[PDB]
Amino acid sequence: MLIIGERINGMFGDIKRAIQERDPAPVQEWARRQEEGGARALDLNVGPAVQDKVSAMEWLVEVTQEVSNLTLCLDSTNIKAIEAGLKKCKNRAMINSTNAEREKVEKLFPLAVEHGAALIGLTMNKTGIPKDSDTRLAFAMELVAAADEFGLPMEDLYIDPLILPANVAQDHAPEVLKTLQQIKMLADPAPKTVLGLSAVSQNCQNRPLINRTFLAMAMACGLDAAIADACDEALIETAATAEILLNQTVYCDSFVKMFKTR
Amino acid sequence: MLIIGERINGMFGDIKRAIQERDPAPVQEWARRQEEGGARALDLNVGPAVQDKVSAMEWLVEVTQEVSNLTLCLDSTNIKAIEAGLKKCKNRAMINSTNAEREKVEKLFPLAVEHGAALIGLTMNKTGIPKDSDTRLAFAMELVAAADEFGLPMEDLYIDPLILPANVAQDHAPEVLKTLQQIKMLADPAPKTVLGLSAVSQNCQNRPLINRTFLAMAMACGLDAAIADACDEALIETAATAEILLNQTVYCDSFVKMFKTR
Ligand SMILES: CN1c2c(nc(N)[nH]c2=O)NC[C@@H]1CNc1ccc(C(=O)N[C@@H](CCC(=O)O)C(=O)O)cc1
Ligand SMILES: CN1c2c(nc(N)[nH]c2=O)NC[C@@H]1CNc1ccc(C(=O)N[C@@H](CCC(=O)O)C(=O)O)cc1
Ligand SMILES: [Ca+2]
Ligand SMILES: [Ca+2]
Repeated sequence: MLIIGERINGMFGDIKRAIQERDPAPVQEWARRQEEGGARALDLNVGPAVQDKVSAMEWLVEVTQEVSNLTLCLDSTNIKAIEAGLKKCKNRAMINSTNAEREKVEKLFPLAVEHGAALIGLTMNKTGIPKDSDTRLAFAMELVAAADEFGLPMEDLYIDPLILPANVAQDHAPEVLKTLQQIKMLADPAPKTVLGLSAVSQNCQNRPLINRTFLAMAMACGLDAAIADACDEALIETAATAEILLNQTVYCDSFVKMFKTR
Repeated sequence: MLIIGERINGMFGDIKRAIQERDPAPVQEWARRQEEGGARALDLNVGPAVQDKVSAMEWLVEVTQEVSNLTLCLDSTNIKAIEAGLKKCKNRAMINSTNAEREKVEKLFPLAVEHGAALIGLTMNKTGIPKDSDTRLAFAMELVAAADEFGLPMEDLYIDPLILPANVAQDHAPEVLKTLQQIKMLADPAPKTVLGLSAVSQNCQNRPLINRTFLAMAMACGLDAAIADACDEALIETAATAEILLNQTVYCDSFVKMFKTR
């Protein structure tokens, strides 16, 4: 399980201000803390508030790699900002993301290959986020074929079925688990899977509990990565424990510690 | 998710003495505590220490139903003990258990049917516990066929893949999840599944964490019931959260309390 730190996101007040005032301190501190928690990748989202998003992404990249060697997950719907971020990246990167829309596929897949970066693909297109697992799977397969079409190693493709809040979109959770399981059954080399975990508990009571529980469930269905709260110790425990229960990581009494220091 | 209180088991020192001394207090207290925790079924195991296991099982049934209306899960390898127990039960019972051995099947399935009781079936026989999910599933299918043969409603059949410690039999864990998953399919009306959860963390560190992490993972694979620590609040939280994430129970802010007071 690859935990992709979610905190460096412009939606958060302290990050929005840091980006605006170009104050590296807050961002660099969240990079450190998240890595200390066990994250091995860092999601970098400038947010919708900042004016120049291209320049902002570049900045987030430069200030972050100054204090971290972790993989940078460039999170933005602005492809120009993504490209700009990649050109500044000193370490392996992740593109977050592309969807099944053909127009975006032919821009992001080649872009991912050009930079040897990982690519996150959402199971959806202009038509919207499908509920039924069969439809989500269909989009996933289109992404799979795309990885082969453009020469992207299947292992660098992370398919995201898009989890939603369990209190107002509850019927989506099981459809997500089913999609992940179907994707897990694909032949070698099979693609990977990811999820913006925290969305499952939006507006719910005891979000950490919901987050933990779903992470464990998702991992049982093949989940390989999760953009989530790397500073949530209980969550990190689950990640570590889940790997053990899937026999992905050999057991030892300090399995939690080993996960955070590997 | 049906939590079957595991605590009234002769292997525990206090229960062993209570049975040997015929002191109802310890047993009745544990019965009430487990129900309050959220259990809706109580496992009753006289343990190996007591000499007369048939009258010990009758006693457990007597002192327990005296204070509890909960379904009683008669846990014994001695069929005479199970029979004597069933005859003492005033409420519907559960039989734990029968394995896939034909000789055992033709005695227990008819016994469960006669008493209108639930029956637990272990995916194993005289050759032992199969590690590979293929063989676990093979025995699971025999049990399903036997239920049809003897007239046991498929919903009263709980198949147990038999989980083992994650520190010495770690490769069994993923096989158990796969088996549960394949069982979840088969054909409607599909049978139910159960597990002696606590075995997964035996002799491990951070046992509660390992238990609840696996419970969640198991539930995503269709687990229906679990013999476990109904007095472990964190375990109960996981069960309640898992039902929500599978859309088996409608979300509401106090879903945990609702699960417990259900
Ligand atoms: C849509 N999510 C997502 C993605 N990328 C992919 N590939 N998939 C996804 O599902 N990128 C962004 C987001 C994941 N990150 C996050 C980050 C924070 C919160 C969150 O819980 N935010 C708080 C904000 C609190 C504040 O404003 O101070 C919230 O309550 O909404 C959720 C998901
Ligand atoms: C084999 N388990 C089991 C079953 N029935 C079915 N169908 N399936 C199962 O896996 N019945 C009994 C047991 C379930 N109950 C339990 C009860 C206690 C512990 C446990 O953790 N015991 C302690 C011993 C504590 C003491 O002796 O004081 C241990 O660490 O071993 C595990 C499972
Ligand atoms: Ca996987
Ligand atoms: Ca089931």
